[PDB]
Amino acid sequence: SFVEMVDNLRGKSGQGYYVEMTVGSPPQTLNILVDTGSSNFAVGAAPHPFLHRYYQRQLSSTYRDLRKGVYVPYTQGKWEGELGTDLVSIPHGPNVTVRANIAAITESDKFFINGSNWEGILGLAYAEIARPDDSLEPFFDSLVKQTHVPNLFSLQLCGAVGGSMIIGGIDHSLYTGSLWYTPIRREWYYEVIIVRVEINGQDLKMDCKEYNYDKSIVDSGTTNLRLPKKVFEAAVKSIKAASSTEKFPDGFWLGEQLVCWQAGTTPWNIFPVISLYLMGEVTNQSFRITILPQQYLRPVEDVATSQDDCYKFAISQSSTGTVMGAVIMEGFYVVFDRARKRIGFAVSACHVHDEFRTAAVEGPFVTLDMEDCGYN
Amino acid sequence: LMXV
Repeated sequence: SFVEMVDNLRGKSGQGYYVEMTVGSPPQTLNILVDTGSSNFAVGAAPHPFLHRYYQRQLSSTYRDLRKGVYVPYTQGKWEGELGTDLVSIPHGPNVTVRANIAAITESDKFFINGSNWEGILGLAYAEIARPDDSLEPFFDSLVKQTHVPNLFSLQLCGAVGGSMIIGGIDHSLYTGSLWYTPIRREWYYEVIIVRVEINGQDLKMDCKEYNYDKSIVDSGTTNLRLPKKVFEAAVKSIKAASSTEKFPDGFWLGEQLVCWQAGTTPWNIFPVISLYLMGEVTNQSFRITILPQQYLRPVEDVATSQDDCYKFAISQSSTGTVMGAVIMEGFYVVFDRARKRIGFAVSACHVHDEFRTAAVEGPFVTLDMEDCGYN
Repeated sequence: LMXV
C-alpha cells in the first residue's frame, strides 16, 4: 500500500521538502517540512508574514495543553512556543491517527521561509536530541508505538518533481540497482561514518577522521553538502583546479554569488564527480555514492533577464561536522532503517541525467581501520 | 536551508 505515499512530497532543495499533515479535530491541514536533522514536531500557531495559515488550538477539541514552554535552535533559524498534544494524521501516508507531541510556535527568528509553502516542521531524528530533553517523545516514535507501522521510512527527494516519503517501508519502484547500507553510528542525529573521499577518481588523501569532524549526518532539512573546514578547503581547491579553464564571479565558491551560462551550454564536463565512501555492514567493507555536478550546482532563477541557466555552489563549509543535505540525497533513494540501525542508499528513479557520466552507489570496497574514522 |  506504499503506492498511496509515492509523490507525497513537494518543494525543492533550496527551501526544503514538505508533506501534508493534519492536526486537531476537526482536522486542520498544514504542510510540514521533513527534517531528519531534528526531533521536534512543531507548527506555526500564531500569525507570521510568511505563514499563509497556522495551527489554531482554539478550534481543536482534541487539543491538550502540556503547560510547558519550549524552544529549538537550529544551525540557522530558531523558534519558541508552547508544548501540548493533539491528533495527527498523514493524508498521503498510512491510514492511522496518533496523538503526538506538538510544539505550537508563537515566536520565531529566521525559521519560516518566504514562499516555502510549509507551516511546520517534522523532526524525524531521535529523542536524544529533542528539546527540552529526551522525555518529549518524537513524532515517529509515537507513530510506531501507537500503530503497526514498521519502524523505518525512506526518502526519495527529486530536484529540478517533488518526491516521496514512504512511511513504514521501502517501495522498490522508486530505485534501480542494489541498496547499500551504512550503520547509524549513534541514535541522536542520523550519524554515519565517511571512510574515504575521491574527486574525479583522486583520493583527497586526508585522515578519514577529518571527514567526520566532529560528526557526519544525513539531513533532508539542509540544502547543501556541508563539510568541515579542512575538508571543504581541499574539496574546493580540487574542484577549482578541475574547472580552472572557466571564469567564475567573486563569492561563487562561497555559495553566495550566482553563476550563469547560455541556455543549455552549462559546461558540466569541467566539473568533477565526488565519491563519498561510507562504512559498510561487514568487516573492512565500505561502498561509495558518487555525486555529479548537477547535484552540487543548485539551479537558481536569474535575478534579471531569466533566460540563461544559473546555479549556486551547493557545497559549503561547516563547523559542526559533515552534513549530507538534500543536494546529495536528491540523487538517491535513502532508507532510514531505524529498526536495524542503518541507512541505505540506492540510485533514485528520479536521478538527474548526464551524457557521459551517471550518479551511482557501488560496492563492495575493502577499507581497513574504518573505526578510526569516527570522532570522539 | 540549515535545519537542531
